[PDB]
Amino acid sequence: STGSATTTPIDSLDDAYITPVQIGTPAQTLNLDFDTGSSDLWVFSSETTASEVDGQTIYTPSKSTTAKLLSGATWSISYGDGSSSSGDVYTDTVSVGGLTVTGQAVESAKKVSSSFTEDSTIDGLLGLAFSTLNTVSPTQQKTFFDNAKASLDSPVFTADLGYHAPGTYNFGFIDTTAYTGSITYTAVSTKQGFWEWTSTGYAVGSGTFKSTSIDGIADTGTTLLYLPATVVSAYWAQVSGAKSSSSVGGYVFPCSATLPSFTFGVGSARIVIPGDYIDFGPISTGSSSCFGGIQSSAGIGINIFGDVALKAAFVVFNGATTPTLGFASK
Ligand SMILES: NCc1ccc(C(F)(F)F)cc1
Repeated sequence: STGSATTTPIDSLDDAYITPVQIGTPAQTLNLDFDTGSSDLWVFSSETTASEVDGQTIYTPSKSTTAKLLSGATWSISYGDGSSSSGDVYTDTVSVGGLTVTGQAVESAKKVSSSFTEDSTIDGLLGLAFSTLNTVSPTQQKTFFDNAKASLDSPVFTADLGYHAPGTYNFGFIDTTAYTGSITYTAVSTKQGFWEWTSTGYAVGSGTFKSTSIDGIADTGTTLLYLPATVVSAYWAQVSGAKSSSSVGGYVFPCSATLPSFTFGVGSARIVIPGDYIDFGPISTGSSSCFGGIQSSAGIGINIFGDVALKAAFVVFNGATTPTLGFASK
């Protein structure tokens, strides 16, 4: 079997992407943020504290004939920004773009952090990292992808994120019309539960390629590109007037500047991020200072190839027994 679903940016900056997901019987459609950096499927629900819900569509297990309470199971997650949520667990039928999994763990939020409440367009997260990171206790649960793996034609999913435009998540097949050239595959380490890989180097604009190993994770759930301080300094040094700002929390640049492209290596292949993808607009309404899409990972502890990088490529998440990541130009 296969599935295919359109994913849509939530705002004009591509801060995140939402994908419609059908939960329950009859279907309740929620717009979820597909996150290859986490492994929980959690949703706003009828159980969420009413004061913490502002315009989200909620999952109502009592209206689903296939929902079953997973007795005694709880979950609690905290993300890399101090985002957190927690609650109890149901099992229910979950379908993505025609692909159906029965008995999927659906984690119902009783409390969510304020950053989720203020984001009316995201009804929950669908985690696509490895199941070892799932937070359900005492019995850890499988991700949607792990549950679907057996039924899939091929144990893969692909991410084709658009620049200021809709894109596609496909499950079980590789659309050979969606990319150009060849797909370059690279080894994945699962030791931390992430889609972790090693980039072979980088270039700034038309500069010479610097061969150097950058270990990082492919994370559709993170907006920006977070790289070591040395790399990020070399990039912003080519932008007249750019500086690292303590009060803003990262590199900013004059909105009038034109940004150079950024190239990262995948084996012997090169993926080019156009400079326009790195512009995240004014730091505040009316400001002439703009926020950069490439930032330092020094405070995070891990390098993150977020949406800024991934949307420049067609990306294959190969969940075979030896997992690999594939990158192609598009
Ligand atoms: N998109 C989920 C996510 C968020 C933050 C982190 C890290 F890097 F902070 F641990 C990993 C994964």
